[PDB]
Amino acid sequence: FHFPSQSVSFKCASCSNSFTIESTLKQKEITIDICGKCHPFYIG
Amino acid sequence: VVVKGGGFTGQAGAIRLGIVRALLQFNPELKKILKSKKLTTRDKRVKERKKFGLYGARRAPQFTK
Amino acid sequence: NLKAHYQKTIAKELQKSFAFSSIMQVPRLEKIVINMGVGDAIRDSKFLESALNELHLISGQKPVATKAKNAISTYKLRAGQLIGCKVTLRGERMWAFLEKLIYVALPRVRDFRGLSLKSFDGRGNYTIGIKEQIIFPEIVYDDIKRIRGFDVTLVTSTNKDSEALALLRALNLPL
Amino acid sequence: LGIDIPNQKRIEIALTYIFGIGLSRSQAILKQANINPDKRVKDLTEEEFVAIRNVASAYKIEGDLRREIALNIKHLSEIGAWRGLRHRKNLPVRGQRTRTNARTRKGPRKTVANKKIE
Amino acid sequence: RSAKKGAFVDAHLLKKVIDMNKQEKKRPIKTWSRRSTIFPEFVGNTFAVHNGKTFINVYVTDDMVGHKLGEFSPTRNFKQHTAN
RNA sequence: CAAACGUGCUACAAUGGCCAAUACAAACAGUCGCCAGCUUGUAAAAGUGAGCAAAUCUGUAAAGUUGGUCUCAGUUCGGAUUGAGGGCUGCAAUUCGUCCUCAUGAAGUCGGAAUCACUAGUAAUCGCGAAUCAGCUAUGUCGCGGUGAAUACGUUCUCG
Repeated sequence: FHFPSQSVSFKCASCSNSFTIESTLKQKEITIDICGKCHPFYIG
Repeated sequence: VVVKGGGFTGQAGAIRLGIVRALLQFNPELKKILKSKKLTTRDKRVKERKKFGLYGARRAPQFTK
Repeated sequence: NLKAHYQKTIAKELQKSFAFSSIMQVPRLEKIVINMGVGDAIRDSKFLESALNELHLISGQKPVATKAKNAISTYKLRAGQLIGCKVTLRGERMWAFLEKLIYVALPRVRDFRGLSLKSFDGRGNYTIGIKEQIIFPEIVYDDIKRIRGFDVTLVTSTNKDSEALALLRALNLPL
Repeated sequence: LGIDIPNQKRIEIALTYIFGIGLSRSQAILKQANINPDKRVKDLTEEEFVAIRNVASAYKIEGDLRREIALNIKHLSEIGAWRGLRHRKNLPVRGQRTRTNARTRKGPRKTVANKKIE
Repeated sequence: RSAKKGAFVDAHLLKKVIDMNKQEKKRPIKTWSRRSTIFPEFVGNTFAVHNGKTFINVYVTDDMVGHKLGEFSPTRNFKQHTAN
C-alpha cells in the first residue's frame, strides 16, 4: 500500500513566485525561510 | 536623629546609645531598668588592627608540612 | 508538474543547441534512486523506522531495505541483516522529488556553497550528497542514532557529460 | 541561519545560540529588527524573519567567519613568523605562563615521572 | 597606524632601504633590528637578523607587511623532550 | 617545557546573573599628580578647560535596598586558550604591557586518601586606599572601613 501525497500550496514565503509542489497532505500552506528564486547564492 | 559616617547597623547602634543616654538624663529612675535588662553602653566592639604577614585579623595563610 | 513545462520549452531549445534535428535524441530523465547506506544499525538502534517513515512520507511508495552483498569480518555482518533503503522514482515523482530538493532543500541548508566539478560516472550521472537530516519540509522529530545524509543520484540517457551538464543547467541546479 | 531555534525563551536569548553572535551584537541586531521583545516570545510572524536575514547578511554569518579565520590562521602559519610556528605545535601564542600551566591545549591530563633521588 | 607612535619604527634602517631601492635590488644587504616594522618597500632583500648566536639570514615573503621584523626571527630552540 | 609539588584569585549559580534607580565609610595620596565639569568617543580613552602646595578641591563606595528578569540545562553560572579592529603608556609593545569592542563559551556539579586559619566585627567576607612606575593579568604586598556569624563538655586518646 502507498500513502497518498498531494499538492501543497507554495506561492509567497520570501519572494512572490514559486511552483506548486506536492508534500505531506496533513497540512497546507506552510512557510519556509528562503526558496530558490530569492536565494542570494543562487544569483549574484 | 542625625548621624555622620558608618554603616546602617553602626548608625543604628549610635542612635541606640543616643536614645538611651537622652532617656537616662531625662529621668534618673530609667537607670534602674538599664541595669535590669543589662542592655547598656558600648561593648567596645570595633574592628581590630590587622597585622603584617596576616591576610586578615586572625588569619595565617596556611602551614605546610 | 514540470513535465508539461519540460515539453513546453526545454526540449526545443535542447534540440536547437546541439545540431541533431531530433526531438528525442536530447538527454532525458529516467529514474532517481534513494539509498540510505545504513552502517550504524549493528546493535539495538532505531533500526531505520525513523528513516523508513521519513522516506515514505517524502515519497509515498514503500521503501525497501537491502542486505549485505558479502560478509564483512569487522562487524557481525554475514550476508543478511537488511540495511539502508531502495527507492526508485519515475512518473510524476521525478518532478515531485526534483522541485522539492532544488527549491526546498538546497536553500534550506545551514550553509551551502555548491560543488560541481566531477560527480559523474564518465557517462553523465550526477550524485548529490545530502548533509543534514532536516532538508525536507516534513520530518519526524525522532532522532536517528547518527545524523546523516541521503544517497541520491540523477541518471541520464546519453553517455556523455557535456549534454547532461547542459540539461542540468537548463534545470538550474547550482554549480 | 534560519534554523529552528529552541522555543520557550525570550528573543534576546533566542538570538544567542546562533554561532558568531553573542549577547551585545544580538541586542543591536534585535533593536535593528525592532521586534519589541517581550517575555518568552519566539514566533509571531515572518516579516520579522526577512529583516533578520537581511541584517544578518549585512554582517558576516558563522560560515564565512569560519572560512576567513581559517584562511587567516593558514596565512600566518604558512609564512615566517613565530605565531604560525607556535600554532603549528599546539601551544598558546599571545603570551602566557608556559612553565607548568597551559593545559587547555596541552592534552587533557597526561604526566611522566621525573628523575628519582635518594 | 594611530599617528601617535602606536606603530612606531626607528626609521633609521629605512635609509639603507632607500639606498638599495635604486641600485637594481642586489640581494646582499646587512640589516638586523628587532625594533623595525616592515613595509612593502622592504620585500625583495635579505635580513641578517640577530637571534642571539649569529646573524641568521631570512627573506620576508611578499604576502604581508603588517607585523614586525623581530617577530619573524626565531630564537628559542625546540624542546626535544627528554623524559628522564 | 613532556611534568609535580605548592601559595592564591576566580568558577561549579537561582544564599545568583542581567536590566535600571537607589543609599550607607574611613584612612591615606595628590602640582607636568588628583583631574571637576563639558565636546565627545559604543566605551576604552582622547580633547577642552576650573579647582586643589590641599579638614575648601579631586579621588565617583561595594555588598545593601525597589521593580522586573531568567525556573534547574553542564545553561543565560563560569570563563581561558583562540581572530580581527582600535586605545594608553613609554624613543620601544614578537618574545615581553595592559584596556576596550565584537566574537571564543570549552572543561567544570562541590573535588580521593590527608590537611590549614581562627573564641566576635573573629573567621566568612565587600568594595576601596597606598610604597611601585610612564605603563604593567601583582588574581600581589601594608591597611581602611561596610554586613555579619557558629561553637567552646573535658583533656583518655592526637600533636607540640
